[PDB]
Amino acid sequence: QRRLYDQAKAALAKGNSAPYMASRSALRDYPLEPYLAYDELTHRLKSASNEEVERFLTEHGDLPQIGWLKLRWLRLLADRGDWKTFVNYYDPKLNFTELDCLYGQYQLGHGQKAEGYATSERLWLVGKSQPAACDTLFGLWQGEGQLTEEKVWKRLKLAAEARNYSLASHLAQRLPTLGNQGALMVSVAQNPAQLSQTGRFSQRDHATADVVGLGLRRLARQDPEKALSLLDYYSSALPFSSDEKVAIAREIGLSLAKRFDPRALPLMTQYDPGLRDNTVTEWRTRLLLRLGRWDEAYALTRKLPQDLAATSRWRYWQARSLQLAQPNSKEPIALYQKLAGERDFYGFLAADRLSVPYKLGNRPAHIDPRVLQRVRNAASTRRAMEFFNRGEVINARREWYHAARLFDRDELIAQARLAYDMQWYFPAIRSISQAQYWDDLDIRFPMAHRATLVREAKNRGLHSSWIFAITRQESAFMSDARSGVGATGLMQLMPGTAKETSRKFGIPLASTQQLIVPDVNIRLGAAYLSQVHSQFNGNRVLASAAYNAGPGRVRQWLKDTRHLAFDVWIETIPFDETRQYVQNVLSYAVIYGQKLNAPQPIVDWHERYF
Ligand SMILES: *C(=O)[C@@H](C)O[C@@H]1[C@@H](NC(C)=O)[C@@H]2OC[C@@H](O2)[C@H]1O[C@@H]1O[C@H](CO)[C@@H](O)[C@H](O)[C@H]1NC(C)=O
Repeated sequence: QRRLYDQAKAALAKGNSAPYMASRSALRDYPLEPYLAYDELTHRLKSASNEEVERFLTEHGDLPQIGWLKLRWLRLLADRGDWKTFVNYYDPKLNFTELDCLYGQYQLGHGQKAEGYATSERLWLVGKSQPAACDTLFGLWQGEGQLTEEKVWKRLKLAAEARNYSLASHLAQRLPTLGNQGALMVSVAQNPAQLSQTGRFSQRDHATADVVGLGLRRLARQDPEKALSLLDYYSSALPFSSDEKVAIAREIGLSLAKRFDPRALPLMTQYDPGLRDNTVTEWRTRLLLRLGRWDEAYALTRKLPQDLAATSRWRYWQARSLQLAQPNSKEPIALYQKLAGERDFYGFLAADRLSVPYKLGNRPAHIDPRVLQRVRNAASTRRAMEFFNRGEVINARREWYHAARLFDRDELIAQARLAYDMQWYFPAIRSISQAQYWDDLDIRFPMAHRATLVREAKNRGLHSSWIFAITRQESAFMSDARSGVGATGLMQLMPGTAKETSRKFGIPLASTQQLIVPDVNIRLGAAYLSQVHSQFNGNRVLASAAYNAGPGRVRQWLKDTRHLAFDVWIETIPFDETRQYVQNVLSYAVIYGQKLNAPQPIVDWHERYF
């Protein structure tokens, strides 16, 4: 019928369970009933019998919030001494470090000393403060002779690496012999530039060596040139392990290569000649590309490990560095041909270099109504559906995403399809991407808000495919989206950005989250996108980067370029986050170009050189 399950929820949270227990034998086949049962038990969890709690975990263990129940209950079991029941339910894959520490205490008092020592050390060697449960465990562990000075040192190092200096200080204060070097590590980690005083860091011991290494690795981010000099001084003076040298050379090398300093190359080739560190390898090739050394880059692309050599990235650059190295050769044509015909950034680049059409290849998946039944029938789906029908979208979403953690490949797809058909564009993308079914472009590149995005595109003189693409990358059409920093809406405008474009364009001010309304957000984001578009001479490559990383950062990455090819520039963007953002947005815009019947090449003629 029309179940007023809200009475029970209104009574229970917060108050009493009288209407719930009246109704419990009425809402048998209501999908949300177990949320009521969950709260009724949770309010009285501290007096509930093991049996009743175990029964609830057996029969409703698929609920999203079951993890919070298991944590609250396992904590009580341990705090009462009921270790046999604790151990029967302790799951390490809940990733509650509080529980992991209790399990360690279990192990040390039930004859698993080797295992409890291993558990203890695993939780010791982190650079952050652990829960109170772990104090007890570190107590026992220390108590049994295990917390040696090396292990205190190793944790000091992690804590200082993590910038937890209060913890680092307390750990230096617990070193029987190395408290001098320990305070130095905290000092140097706070201000690694003191390493320039080479006479204060002269003592030939592992400890001082380790202090110096941490400092150089830190210094590398801010001032790699300075780090390199001091490395040049200290490498003949202190007894660095070869592991420590390699970790120092890595941070200095990468930080030098990110600012296009060819001093990186020799350093990178000595300390990782086998190409074992993928991040070093990619950045050596990147640097050779930025410096115009095509021969060396081609050579390098031929040695890549099989995981990098197989990416569309290094297949493209092998072909391109070759074509740039030997412009009269016919071998890049056949490498490009293998690669055009894929639907990704580098596939399109390859297509572009052969000047053949991009291959989209839209094929909706092939799911039998058999597999579709399982997922529409699933209790988790039924709950999500009933949650969605009432406005409870956070709950619906929480259901949908928790279901997917166990779903196989075929179901995930069926899941995706179901979400699509409800205008639940973001969940459908999440589902299908998790299935790794990339060829369903109907689902992965939806056309929400089509009339508004195209109107606002044409008023600002922007290609509409570009405004879809920015949108798609920014929020995947989750229209009420809010980021880890406060950017709101479809185009993820910050609140200062929105009021500053409103002013500039005489568009009406938005209440700082009236940005949630599509038609208001798209109007401001389009205007603002046109502002960065015109600020970089209509270049979408540069403007896309600006939108993600700010105009100042992009202007640093453009000096001193002269006649720098767009693909090299994209590839040598220092930040992984924005390299990918740019490649995505460009790629998406191509795809939206075909769906809007407004064809859009991966880059325009005027974008190919800056
Ligand atoms: C999924 O593939 C990831 C990498 O993409 C994110 C994702 N949200 C989170 C929290 O991971 C979701 O998919 C569409 C976007 O929402 C995407 O987030 C956006 O990431 C860019 C940087 O690449 C930020 O400028 C956006 O603010 C961020 N948006 C949100 C709502 O988190």
